Amino acid sequence: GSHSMRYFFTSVSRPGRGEPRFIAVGYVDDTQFVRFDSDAASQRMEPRAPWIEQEGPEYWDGETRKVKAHSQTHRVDLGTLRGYYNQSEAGSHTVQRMYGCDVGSDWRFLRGYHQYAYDGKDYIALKEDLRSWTAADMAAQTTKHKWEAAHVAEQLRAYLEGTCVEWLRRYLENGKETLQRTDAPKTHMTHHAVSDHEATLRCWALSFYPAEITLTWQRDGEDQTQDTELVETRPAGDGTFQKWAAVVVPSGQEQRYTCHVQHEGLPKPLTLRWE
Amino acid sequence: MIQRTPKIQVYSRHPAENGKSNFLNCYVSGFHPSDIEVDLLKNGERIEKVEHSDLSFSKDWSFYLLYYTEFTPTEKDEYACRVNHVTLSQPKIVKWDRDM
Amino acid sequence: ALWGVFPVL
Repeated sequence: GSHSMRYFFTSVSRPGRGEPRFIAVGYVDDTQFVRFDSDAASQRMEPRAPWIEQEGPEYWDGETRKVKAHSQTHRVDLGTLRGYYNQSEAGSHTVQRMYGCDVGSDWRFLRGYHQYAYDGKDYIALKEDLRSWTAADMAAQTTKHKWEAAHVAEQLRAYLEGTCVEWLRRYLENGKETLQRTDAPKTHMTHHAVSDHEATLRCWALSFYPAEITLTWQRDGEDQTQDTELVETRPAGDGTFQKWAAVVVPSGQEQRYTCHVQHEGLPKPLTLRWE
Repeated sequence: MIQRTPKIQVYSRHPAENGKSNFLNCYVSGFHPSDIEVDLLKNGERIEKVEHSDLSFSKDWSFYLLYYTEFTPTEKDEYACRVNHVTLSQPKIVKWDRDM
Repeated sequence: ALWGVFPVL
C-alpha cells in the first residue's frame, strides 16, 4: 500500500506570559516517530518510535537544529500575521503548518504538501503542481507574493519529490516490523437490550493497523447509513487503532442486520451477522 | 475566531476484565483552539499519573490528543473523563462504558 | 527529516 510522511507544526502566542508555545511532531503513516516541545527541558528533537532511536547523533543534532529554526520561524510568523490583520497584541493566536509527501505502493513520489492555517482558517497552501499557491485573502496573497520572488515553491518541490520521499523509504525499511506491518481488525459483536422491544447492536473492529477502515451496518443488504452510530477511529495507545458502529434494532430483527468491515489487512471483506 | 468543539471518547486499550491490568483512555478530537483541559476520574476523584500524546491535528486543522493512564478494572469501580474548552460552558463529563 | 529551508510568511 501507499505510505506518507507528514510533519505537523503548531505555534501558539501566549501574550504577556513568555514566548509562544511551539509543538512539532512527525509521522510515517499513522505512527508518530519524533517530537519537539518548546516548553520541554531537552530543547531537542526526541524520538517517539523505537525504529528511529537507532539514528545516530548526526540525525538528532541535525533535526534539533532544523526543528529549532522552524520554531523561531513560526515565532516570527505570529508577529507578521498579527500585523497583516491589525490584531491586538493582547490576544493569543495560533499558526499551524503541515508539510509532507505521499508515495504509492511503488514507493515512488505520488504528491506532496505544505499548508498553513491561522487561527484555524486555511491561510496558504501549495497546489498539486507543486509550482503554484492558493492564497485565501489579501494577507495570504501578500505572503504568496513573497514566496514567489523568493522562489520558495521550486525549493519546496525538491524537498517533496526528493529528500522527503527518500527518508520515507529509509524509515519504511528501518521500521519494516512496524511501519510495514498490518493487523487485520479483531471484529466481534455485542447485543444489549435497550428495552423490552429494542436492542443495540455493536460491531467492533479492534487492534488494527493502519487506521484506514470501513465499518458499515446493513439491513437486508441496504446500507443503514443514516441510522448508524459510528465513532471516530481511535488509538488503542499501543500503536493500533479501534472503531465501532452500532444500530438500534427492533427486537426480533437482529438477523436482518449485517456488519461489514473493510481493512487493507483483510484477505476479503468481513460480513458478520448476529446469530 | 474559529471554535470547534471536542469529541470525547472514553475507553480502554484492551477489553475490560475485572482484575486484569489495562490502560484507560480518553480521546479528544476535532477541537480548536488546542487549549484544552482533560481529566480521568476514578469514582469522581481526579487521577494523578495521567499522560497525553503530543499535540497534533488532522487534515482540517482540528486538534487531537490522547489522554491515557494505567488502571485495573473492577466491578465496583467507575471511571470517567472530564473535559473543558472555550466551546464548553461547563466541564463535560463522560462515563466510561466497557462496551463503547 | 525536516525540510532544510525555513520560509517565512
